[PDB]
Order: sequence, then structure tokens, then C-alpha cells
Amino acid sequence: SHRKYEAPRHGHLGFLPRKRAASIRARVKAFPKDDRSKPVALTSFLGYKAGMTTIVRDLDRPGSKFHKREVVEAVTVVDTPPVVVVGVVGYVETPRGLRSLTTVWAEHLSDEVKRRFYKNWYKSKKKAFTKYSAKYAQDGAGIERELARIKKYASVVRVLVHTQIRKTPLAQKKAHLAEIQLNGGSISEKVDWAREHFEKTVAVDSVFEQNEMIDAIAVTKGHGFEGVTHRWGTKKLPRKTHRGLRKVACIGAWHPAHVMWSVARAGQRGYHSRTSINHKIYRVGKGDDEANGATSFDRTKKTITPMGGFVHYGEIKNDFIMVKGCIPGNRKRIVTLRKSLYTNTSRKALEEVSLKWIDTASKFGKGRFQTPAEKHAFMGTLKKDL
Amino acid sequence: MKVEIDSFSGAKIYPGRGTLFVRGDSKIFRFQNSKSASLFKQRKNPRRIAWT
Amino acid sequence: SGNGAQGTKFRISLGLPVGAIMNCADNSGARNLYIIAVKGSGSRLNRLPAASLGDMVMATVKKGKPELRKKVMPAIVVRQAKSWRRRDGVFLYFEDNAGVIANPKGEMKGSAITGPVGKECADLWPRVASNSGVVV
RNA sequence: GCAGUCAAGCGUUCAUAGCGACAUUGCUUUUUGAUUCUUCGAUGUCGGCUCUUCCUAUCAUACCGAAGCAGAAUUCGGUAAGCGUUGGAUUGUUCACCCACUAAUAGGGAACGUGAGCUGGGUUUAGACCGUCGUGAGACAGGUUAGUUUUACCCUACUGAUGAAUGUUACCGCAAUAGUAAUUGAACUUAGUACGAGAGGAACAGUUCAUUCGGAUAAUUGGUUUUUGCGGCUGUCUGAUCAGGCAUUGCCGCGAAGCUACCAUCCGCUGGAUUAUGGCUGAACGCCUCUAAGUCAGAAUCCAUGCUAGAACGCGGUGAUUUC
RNA sequence: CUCUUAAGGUAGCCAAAUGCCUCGUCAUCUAAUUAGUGACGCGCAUGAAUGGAUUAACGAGAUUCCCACUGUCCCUAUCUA
RNA sequence: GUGAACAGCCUCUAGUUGAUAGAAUAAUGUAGAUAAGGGAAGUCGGCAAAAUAGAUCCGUAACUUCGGGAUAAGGAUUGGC
Repeated sequence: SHRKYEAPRHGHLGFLPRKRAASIRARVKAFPKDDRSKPVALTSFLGYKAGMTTIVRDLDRPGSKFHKREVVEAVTVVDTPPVVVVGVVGYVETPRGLRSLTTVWAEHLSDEVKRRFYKNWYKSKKKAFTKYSAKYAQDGAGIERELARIKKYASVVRVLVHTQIRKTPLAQKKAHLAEIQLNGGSISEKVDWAREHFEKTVAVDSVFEQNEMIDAIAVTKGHGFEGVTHRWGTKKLPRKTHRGLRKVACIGAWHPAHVMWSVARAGQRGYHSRTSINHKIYRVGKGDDEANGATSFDRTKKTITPMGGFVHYGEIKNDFIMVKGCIPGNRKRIVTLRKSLYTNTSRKALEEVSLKWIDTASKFGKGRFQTPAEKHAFMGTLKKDL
Repeated sequence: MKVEIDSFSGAKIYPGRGTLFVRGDSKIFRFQNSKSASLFKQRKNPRRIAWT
Repeated sequence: SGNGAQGTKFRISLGLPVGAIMNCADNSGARNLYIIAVKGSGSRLNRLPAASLGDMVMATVKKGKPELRKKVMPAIVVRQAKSWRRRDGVFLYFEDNAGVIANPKGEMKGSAITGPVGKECADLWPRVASNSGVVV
């Protein structure tokens, strides 16, 4: 038989195995290609998504019927409170894969992160990095040497970096942590940048910049054990099917005498990790700035924080980000940003976007007012006002 | 971006929010939301409705 | 669409598939058209052709003059009745599904049109936009 | 059914652009036969639906050559299975015809894929009608009409999940491997240009959009409502009212959250090696030649980058490592 | 004209639940129809109580087309117990 | 009691309160449901389902065994005080 109507497969095989993730957090399976020409700076960052909202701007795409015309778009917020550096570590080549040889760590460490190593913190002695600390209190002795031990070696350097989470609304009380590769030149200088940056806070405004393209790396939502119709977009079967229709019928023939890996079957749907590329930035966030929510054109002292607050997340008191679109990951999740891998021309990765207006309307409803003030003006006084 | 009023209810309609309805008499109406629109399909009286 | 499109088109939610019937907004002599195809359409298993505003289709006349009836002819939508999105952000829907007739290349075989039409078919097929008194 | 060979002739002329007689060599098992080897202490019997994979003798998509190829469109051919290969009337249909969109609407296998996956329309029981035959019960690849579609909890395989043992425990992390994916068209310019007597009539670059597929999200639009949140209506009981009860969630209007939708939105890479082919140099063969040595460029190819799991017997780094 | 019949299918009827060739020929309904309807008739093999032709009403009978209706389908989603 | 009504729905007298229970709320299911735009394109085939649904008032075909067809079709109205 010669299947009668020859149509698309369902699915992408190159996202298998569709399973839960090792971790809630998404590792960076690659980093940008460095040039030994630059200043030191990172290749990434970490942030906590908080939601979406809507954006108005003016398009400059010369040939679009909307050229120099208004449009709307859909963006998200990513809480980017200033990352911390705590220790770096070094990697060197092999015949068989890059390989670590030291992890250097700072002297003083925040309690809000060393809880990462613990699982039952509240009954502990906390006893951590302590015999390491006493490696300091000597000038540099056991410590600087390793940095030199790295400079001697170690093609590739990275940074162990974490968050001042407590500023975020959440009650995780446990910072996250990760590596980042550096992409200046002169590793001997890279480490030195770092050695300075030990216990030193870092903000993205240094790193990323508006109208820049990036990738995003994060762990998609969880929905759970799902059926073969949704997990793969197969057909639903007709009304008169015995033993259910939300199925796939012929999972395989007689021979080959088995079930192929290529067949829609049940299984977890979500908590995967994905790589979302080329989402432009439209604005940087300043926690120490009212009018984060403003533009050239709007000009009210409005932040990004919506009336009644974000759903499930809350305020945006820290710094933040705006990125075009709908990124993988849900509210309250840690999101690994990343500069691109390459140079995209596209006539869109090159547009200097200017903002006209940002919607702050509540999303816990069908919001009208950006603001109580506006709201108060319109409706006027009520039985609550005096 | 321009700000409008609800052809039923009387609200500012910020961009890409609410809907529009058209009528073969060329006439236009704007709606903040499905509520007002549904009242409209119910061919109702925004002067006997209170919260307008 | 195709030969006559005065440019191109940002997608809009397809809401007039085959088997469908849509009024006639012209003065040609037909009250309805029977949408059966679409031009340049997709191609897929037991998906149907779908059609939208500005699109050019093939249809047939049920109700009207016999020179028209009982044969195929090209049509062009001007009204969808299904809510599409304009990049200004808004969602709009006419109250009717309405189209007109034409030759392959965009000549209204009628002489005028009634009721509103959409800027899409307007700027995409000129002659329509001429014989239109109205657009939105 | 598919392919070749020799070349009588056709093609204005011309055997071999394209074709091909008379004869002839073979190939495939996707027709049908032929045989009866297995299976009659029973392998579920046509077709359709869905789903995946695979082949090449390729319709299209890429790159190139040949033409009686000026352009245009077409045709013969080549590496290539990567990617795609439709909507519908009638028929139980396979097959076939018609319509229409199309870039294109190719052929095929997988126990004539696929019935513990559907269906059960035809066939193929029993009932029943008709026609022909038959004395008659009754027969008819002759027609018609109605006619029970069972079981998985086992083993494996597929998917997803957990997991003892490697001093413990925790955190970060490398990558053997395995898989992989993006595809297609139109509009504008070029360009009424190139070409051509003209009729007609292009191409790459470049910009804007879309098609199919995929993966994520759900700000807004829409959908869904047991938020039984709000309000409304009937019927009945609570003496009245108030507040409420039952009405297999009583019904209705809204209806946040959540979920979700090409009914919504966003995104979908860059380098190398190469095939075909055309070529550089240059021998044989004192000439020539893309070739033998050598060498260049170059495809939807291949491998990488990149993306996804992380080997449960692949690993490093690192913190801390119990006292009465 | 002729062979032949015991008689030679009358009247009516049809590709019909009987018509292989047959997806008969024409016209219609359709964008399109092996279908359905109408009509034609050398009818393999119609046909007169083996009952013929027709037929109002009735029919859980079969078959076709149209309106309304709708998640049957496009194209799939959600809630409930 | 509503209502035409020993219809369905609710209630009084009388009798029951019995069917293995608890926490959870994923798939596939069973039974009920809802769905934009479209409207049978699925389909063997409109199977299932959805719509219509009562009462009053009007209007009412071809055909007809003149008895029917006929709830024909098809339209309007309906509350409460």
C-alpha cells in the first residue's frame, strides 16, 4: 500500500525526547563566538519574566503599507535586577571536550544564594565556603594563584553569577546561579575584570541595549500528561469511533514489527526547554526611575506596573527589560537571555524603534484605565471618596 | 494612536482594545468589549442601561 | 488573488470557505454568489480552501439572471463578516458576507457597489475602489 | 509495466535535437496468471478513515547540460527522495471520469500496511422481491432490500515517569552518542527592458507579503464557564416579606481567572566538504584534452554550526562532610 | 415473400426492486453526477388474478433534491459529574 | 399546587436515606453540555445532534375514492399589575 494522500508528517523530531526537564532552568548549550578584540563583557544575563503588555509604535519599513504608520505589538517584561558575580571558573580544551579545572569563589557570599546548596536550610549550621573564606584573610595566597593557574591555561573563562532575588516579589528566598562566557579579548584581562567584579553588582543596561536582537533560553510551561491529539496536533477521529477518538489509529504496520519512534503518542507536554531567537529589545528598565512606562510622546509619570498589578507576579520595582513578543516561559520563571550568535541584517534587526505608548491596563479584567488618576477623573467621585 | 468612545457605553478605547462593528448602512460603532457588543447584538438601549 | 493584485496583503482571518454563500453588492443581476474555490490557496489533506477579503475566488450564481446563473465566474470579496485584525491593532467585522463579480483581472462586470468595503480589497483591486462610494 | 541495443525510414534538407519500423537483449513483482510449499484441532476476507516510515523508474521545487532552444513557453537528459504531492460531485468502490485551485496536483511497497485502531457501505449465511432456467425442492461473478462487529491487566516494542549500587550529600558544568526541519509562491523594481520584424516578451540582485510545516505564548480579539461571582425569570416549600432551598449544574444575560485558537500573536540560523556539470594547468599519443597524477567553483545534497535528551556502568570542577 | 408455431406477447409498462452489452441515448437538477427524475424502446429475460396500468391516504419501509438547523466537517478547543 | 392532564416539576401523611469509602482532578473513556465565521464541503448516507414544538388569531396548495390532504404550508401574539 501506497498511502493514498501524501501529506505532512506531524511534529518536529528534532525536539525529542519530549520530556520533562532535568531542571526548571535552561542551560546555554552554546555561546557567542568571541573576538579577541573587544572590551570585556558578558554574553548573557538572567531574569524573571513577569508577563506581557501591549505596545504602540511607528513603523519604518520602507515598502510596507504601514510605513511611518502606527502599529501595535505584543511584548513581555523580564525583571532584570542587577546580577551578582560570585566566583568564576575556567575551562580548557581537550581532545574530548572543554573541561573545568577550577572554580574560584569570592570571600563573602550572600545568604540568599548559599541556600541553593541547601535543601533544609532552617536546620543547618550553614557551614559553607567557610574553610574557603579562611583561604582569604591571607593576602591572596591560595586564591590569586588559582587565578594565575587559570591564566596559565584555560582558553575559555566563565563567571558564576547570581541574583539579589529578595527584591523580587517572590518568596523563593533562594537565588539562582549559572555560568556565563565572556567575549572580550585577553583572558588574562577577563579574569581581572572578574576579580574586580567579585561581589560586585552588575546591571544589564551595561550589557544589552535597546533595539538589539537576542535569543532567549528558558523552560516552557507545564501542562502535563497530554494526549496524542494535542501533543502532536494529530487528527481527532470521527464521531463513531469505538474506544475513543482522541487517538491515533494505526501506530504502525505489521512489519516493521515494532513501534517507531516517529509516532504520536502520549506524554508530558511542557516543562521542556526551548531556544527562542531574534526577539528585539524595545526598551531598558530602570528600577530607580518613575516614567519607565512613559515615552517621548505619552509623558505621564507612569511605570510599567499595571493597575492592580501583574498577574501572579506583582511590581516591577527593580530594573527590567522589554522584548518584542511572546517568549517561552511563564510568569515567575527564570529566563536566560542571550545575545545573538551572529549578525542578522533582516532590515528589522536594524530598526531604531521609538516608543509611542505602553499599555498599563489591568490584565485581571478588561481594563479601561491606565491609572487611578485617569480612572478617578472619568468616573469622578464615589461613595469611597470624600 | 487616537482615543475613542464606546458607541454603546461611553469609554475611551485604547489601541487594539475592544472591537469595532460595521453596518451595511456604512455606519461604524466601537466597543470597548464584548459586554457592550453583546448588548448591541441584543439591540438594547444604552439609555435604559445604567452604567453608561 | 493573483494577476490583478495592486500589491499584496497582510493576512486576515479566513472566514469564507467553500460551500459558502455571500451576497452580491453590485448591480449585475445576482443576489448571491456561491464561493467554491480560492486562488493561490493552500493545499492540504481534508482542509478546505478558505477565503478572505480582497481574495479572488470562483463562484456560481444561484439567484439572479439566467445569463449569469448556472456557471462559474470570478468573484472578489469586499466584506467578510469575520473579525480580522488590522496592524493598527483593531478587530473589525462587517455584518455581512458580501462579494462581487469580475473577470480574471479585476474588472468589475457591474457598474457600482453598495455598502461598505474594506481598505484591503480597495487598495488591492483598484476598480472596486473606484466604484465604491464607501470604504473602511 | 519499465529499460536498453543495431539503425529501414519520419522529421524541408538531416538517421540518431526529438522519434522509430523490421528483430533483438534484459529488468521489476505495484496487475493478472501459473504451481500448490506452508497454514483448514481456524493467521479476521474488498474499500474507505487515520498514522508513520521506506524505495525511484522524478510531476514540481534546487543546480546543469542538450534542442530544429532567438525571447517566451515547451521538450529530451543528468546528480538528487532532502521537501512537497490537494478541495469536491457520482459510484461500496479499488480503477475511471468531470469540475476547480495548483508551483505541482508523480508512481509505488510495507502479511495486496493498517478491523483487540474505527466503520461495515459491497461481498458472503439465515428473512424477503423480481427476471431467466428448472416439472420441483431449488440454482444464477444477474439485480435489489434489511441484517449483533467481542478480550489487553500479561511479555516485548513506542511513549512519557521513578530508580538501589559506585564514601555521603549538594551546586555548577563538559559532550560519546542519537535525533533534527524548514519549505513554496506572488506583488513592486529590473522591465515593456534584454531578445526579436513584430506580435509578444524575460533573468539574478533588492524590498513587501503570503502559502505549508514546526515550536513557544495567551497582552489584546474570540471561544469555554461550577468562580454557581453578579443580576434577572418561571414552578413549587419556608405563614408574610427578607434571605433562600429542589428543579441530575433549573434556564437566561454578562461573565474574571485558567485553558485555548492560523479564529489570536511572536520566532524559525551560518560555514565548510562535495555530486552532476562546466573548468585551470597538462601528460600520455612531440598535437589536443576537465584527468591519469594534480587542481578550481559549485546543488533543495552530506557533515558541521546551531537546536533537543544527557550515556541511568561517560566525566571533570567545586562547597560541606556528624562525637558523646 | 417465406419457414414455423398449439399459440406466436394483445392492451398496457421500463434501463424499472426485472435491461448483460450499460457509467444505454436525449433533456433536466449540478460548477461538476455511474446516482435521482422525465421521456425513447428489437425489451439477453416486461406483461395481465404466476395478476397488468394507475392510485388518494397511511408507512420506525427504501431513494433523490431544496429551505431552516447545527462542532458532521473546515478544526479543533473547554467545563461538568 | 402549576398545568388540559393520574404528563413532567415541587410538596404534606407514610416510608426511606440503602448500593465499599477517603484524597486528588492526568491522559483515554461513558452520559450530558457549549462553541465563533461557515453551513453537510465530512458523509456510503445528514447516523447522532441542532432547530421547530404549547395555547389564541389569521392564512392554507397540487392531488383527491371528495371522506381528506391539514398542525399543511406559512405568519403574528403570549408576561405582570
